[PDB]
Amino acid sequence: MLEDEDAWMRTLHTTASNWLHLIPQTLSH
Amino acid sequence: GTFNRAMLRLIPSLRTYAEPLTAAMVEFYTMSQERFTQDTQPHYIYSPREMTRWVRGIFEALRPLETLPVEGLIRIWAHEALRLFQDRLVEDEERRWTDENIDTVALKHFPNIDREKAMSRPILYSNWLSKDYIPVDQEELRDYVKARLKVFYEEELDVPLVLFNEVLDHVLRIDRIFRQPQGHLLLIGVSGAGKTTLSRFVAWMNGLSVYQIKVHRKYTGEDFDEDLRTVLRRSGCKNEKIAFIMDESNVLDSGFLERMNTLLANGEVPGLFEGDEYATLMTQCKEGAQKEGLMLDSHEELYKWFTSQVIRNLHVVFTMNPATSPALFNRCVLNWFGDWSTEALYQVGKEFTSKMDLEKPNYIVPDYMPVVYDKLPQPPSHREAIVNSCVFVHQTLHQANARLAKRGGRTMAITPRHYLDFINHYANLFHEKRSELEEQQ
Amino acid sequence: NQMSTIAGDCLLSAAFIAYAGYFDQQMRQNLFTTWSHHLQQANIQFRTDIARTEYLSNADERLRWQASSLPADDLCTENAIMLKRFNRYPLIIDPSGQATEFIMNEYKDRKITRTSFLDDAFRKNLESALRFGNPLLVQDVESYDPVLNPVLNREVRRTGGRVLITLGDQDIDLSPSFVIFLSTRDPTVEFPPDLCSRVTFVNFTVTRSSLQSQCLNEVLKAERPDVDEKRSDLLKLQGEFQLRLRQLEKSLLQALNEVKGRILDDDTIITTLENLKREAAEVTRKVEETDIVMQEVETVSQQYLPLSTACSSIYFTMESLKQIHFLYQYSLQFFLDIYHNVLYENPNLK
Amino acid sequence: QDLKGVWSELSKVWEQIDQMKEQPWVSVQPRKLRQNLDALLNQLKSFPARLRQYASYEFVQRLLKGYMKINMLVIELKSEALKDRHWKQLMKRLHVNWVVSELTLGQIWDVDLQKNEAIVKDVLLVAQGEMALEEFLKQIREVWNTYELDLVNYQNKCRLIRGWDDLFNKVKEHINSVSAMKLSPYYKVFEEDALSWEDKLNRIMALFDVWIDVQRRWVYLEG
Ligand SMILES: Nc1ncnc2c1ncn2[C@@H]1O[C@H](COP(=O)(O)OP(=O)(O)NP(=O)(O)O)[C@@H](O)[C@H]1O
Ligand SMILES: [Mg+2]
Repeated sequence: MLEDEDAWMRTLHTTASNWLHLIPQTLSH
Repeated sequence: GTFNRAMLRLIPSLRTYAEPLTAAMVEFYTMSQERFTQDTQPHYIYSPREMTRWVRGIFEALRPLETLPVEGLIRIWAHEALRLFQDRLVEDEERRWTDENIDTVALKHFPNIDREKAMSRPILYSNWLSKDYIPVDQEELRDYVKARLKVFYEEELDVPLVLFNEVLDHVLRIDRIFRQPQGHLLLIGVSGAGKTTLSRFVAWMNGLSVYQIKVHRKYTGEDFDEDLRTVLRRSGCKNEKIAFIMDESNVLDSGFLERMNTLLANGEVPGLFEGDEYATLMTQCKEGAQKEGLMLDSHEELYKWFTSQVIRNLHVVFTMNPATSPALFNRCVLNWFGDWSTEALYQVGKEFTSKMDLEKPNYIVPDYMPVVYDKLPQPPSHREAIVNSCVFVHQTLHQANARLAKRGGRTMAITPRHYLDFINHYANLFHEKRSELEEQQ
Repeated sequence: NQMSTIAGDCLLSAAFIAYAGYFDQQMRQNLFTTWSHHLQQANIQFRTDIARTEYLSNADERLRWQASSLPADDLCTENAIMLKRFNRYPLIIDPSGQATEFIMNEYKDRKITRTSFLDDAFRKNLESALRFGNPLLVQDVESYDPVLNPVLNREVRRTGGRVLITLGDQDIDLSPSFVIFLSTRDPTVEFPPDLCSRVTFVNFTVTRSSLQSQCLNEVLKAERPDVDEKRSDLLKLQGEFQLRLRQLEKSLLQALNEVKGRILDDDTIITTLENLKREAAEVTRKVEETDIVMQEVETVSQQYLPLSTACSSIYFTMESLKQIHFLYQYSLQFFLDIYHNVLYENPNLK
Repeated sequence: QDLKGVWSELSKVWEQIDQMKEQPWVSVQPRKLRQNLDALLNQLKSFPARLRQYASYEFVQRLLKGYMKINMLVIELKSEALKDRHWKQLMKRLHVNWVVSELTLGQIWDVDLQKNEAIVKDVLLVAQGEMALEEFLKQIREVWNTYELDLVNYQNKCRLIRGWDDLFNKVKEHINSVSAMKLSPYYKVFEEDALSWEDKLNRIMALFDVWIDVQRRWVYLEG
């Protein structure tokens, strides 16, 4: 990021969407 | 309904409209409370205090008048509804919804009524140009307030002011507040909009004495209590109208605000005057009552008269930007200062660039001119094109900040003060360059 | 013709002064290009090549700034212009402190006092500045004290014959010769819209584009001195050449005032006229060849553009290296020393 | 005819203007002056259009309009900052032989205030800065003439001095402010006075700089 500031937003959005997909939504007690 | 019957006991011709009017009031109030909630905007609070303010506004507008038709009562009902509900609204669609539903409620509860007389698009009330608080047209209000701004240029501040539609509407709102019983105002809006300027202008225009708190390094609550003692002594005992203006420079301390709320609600601060202070307050209250013509002797009745005088004399004007307790929001009448619209920017540009030459007789009007002010005269002149370009420059700063925020960068707010700075810079630079070239020639 | 052009020129220049100043160099250029495109679309006459630095300043003031500690960069010259023609008290956002030292040097003759918001004696000094009329430079504005709101907004009350401003609990007599310069060394700082309305921002932060332009200018100065001289001639043609031409015109008029016998004592006074004519021809030639030289300097600049982008990327990698380890603190001057070593004292270039 | 009538009305308006001008400068109230000028303007506008086309009427109307315009300079001139010295500066630079006691609004009106805006504004800025200095010196004199040392009984033996922090803060603030005055662009007339105060302030500081010390030691030593 700091090395080259301008692409990062779209990549972070895709990565976080994938992480939300993998991580289960809820954990039962 | 009990309150409306008591209010309409003044006019025997409107007694049969006591029951319907109340219903209309209630319905509209309920509607707004369902439509606008504190989740959208923190100041969207509604309570029976707004309904009491509605009844008080109609009562103050109906008290001096000998008789009214039903259309006049519905018109003042709509005026108070606009001043209490539409004023606080931030977005335009909410204001449009409120304006249409005022008509809807009025027609539903008041059938067989000439809505043209009971509802014109610029519902307007002021007693500046008459003796009573009667309806008045837009043009003469604009002329009168322009003349008073010309006066206000000499006395007090000398910086010029532009009277566009939003400014004049806010002036009328602040005047209405200054003529209400315990009418306290909260001007909430963007920085640089003109909240302090218009509050002080209306306070001077109505003769109110502007008093402002001067907080300092470790401001003591005892100092605030002393300031309140002075303000209430002048308002109640001396029968002096005071515009108690407060800004976020000192509003940020909620410890003083929560003590201010007592005066905002009841019109008195119990425990403020005690011991010797209470004795001097009673003495001066007795003197003032005798001067006005009341021989009230008991201390309780003197305190009641002092509270009534503070109710009818002291008005608090809070000024803030979009923390604050909802009780403070509900104690004050809410007014919203939005960022200046395209019409406001165009009017400010035309007024502030009027001394400039900005006139090319051989200006060829371009086909498909880029227009930002919709009501700009077609075909435009050179000066009109220049002011259009100025408005476009302000709008481009807004769009640039929006794009930078979308990309994720740090952005700063473009207030109307930036536009005033840009127009002042344009005037200075134009005059300087013209003078340089003229001396060269 | 300049009568025909001044309206648009001044509109653009005033917009640049009032609105730009927080944005980086490319963002200011984008705003200026948008405004120029709008003015062209509306047939509002303005010069196609507005040199903002030369339109809003003269050679004397620029030389005086260079005598002070103002770096000779386009961003710094524009920022100094904003610091000169300001209606609202400026907020300087330099990360290095060159701009603060420039401000101190400029107002040294006016007895400018440097204070900080963190200083406990700040308010007192401010009162003195308000009362005795002295320039004041207040640093560390990220901890801005709202008590300065009436001062920045110029809210004055003219009671009696004394002009007051409410500072704290005390009403200070505002003096006509008062000016305050807010300053900060933090580039990544957010200010409330209130302060944004009361001050004008003047950003000295070095970004990718600012350093890229600096490096391109230094490459042109080092390796293509002729193209650098021609570009400087383009910048000087926006009024400096005409300024010296009219100064020689004034000198010729003064010499022509004293004409009694000595006009034909040698009858060779025409030399001075010839001199002016010669320089006139010269500047006329520079007017006639302007487009060709613009094309030439743009092609030469495109030749060295990749090196400038490389320098900017290298420096910002160096700056970001501090995240890997705490010892990796490399200043901009360190990169500039590297870059001047590569340019001038490079034995490979011999 | 019409010309004779407009001459008569012009004479009446000139008499009203002269009555306005004869008002002495001491009693000139700028607000009432503006109100009466507006009344005269309304009187001028009440004339028929045929009489309004006359050149003399237009001249008098624009003269009254200029008087209304310089009315703002009238409020600014009728101030307490202007003193006598700044009036002497206007006296010198306007090259008019006025008498302050005999000064009337007519003499100032005859002088072109609109043409001399730069001179008047410069003199008024000087007056504002110097009045700021003068009122700060007034604050110093007031505070240091009404300021009393706070004394508290100490074990029924002596009345020691309490409030050292407040006194030292006041002294340091005033010393710093007088030093800043010494750097003011308007520090010409208030030089000597400031110097004297500086001396006094220093002495005060110096005295208490030892006094507290002695007190502290004495307290400790008696303990
Ligand atoms: N209608 C107007 N026409 C021209 N100038 C105006 C107008 N309204 C406000 N201003 C100018 O606005 C400037 C400062 O804004 P101000 O009236 O202090 O707004 P505010 O809402 O009090 N700002 P803040 O206290 O920061 O939220 C002054 O210099 C006024 O002259
Ligand atoms: Mg304000």
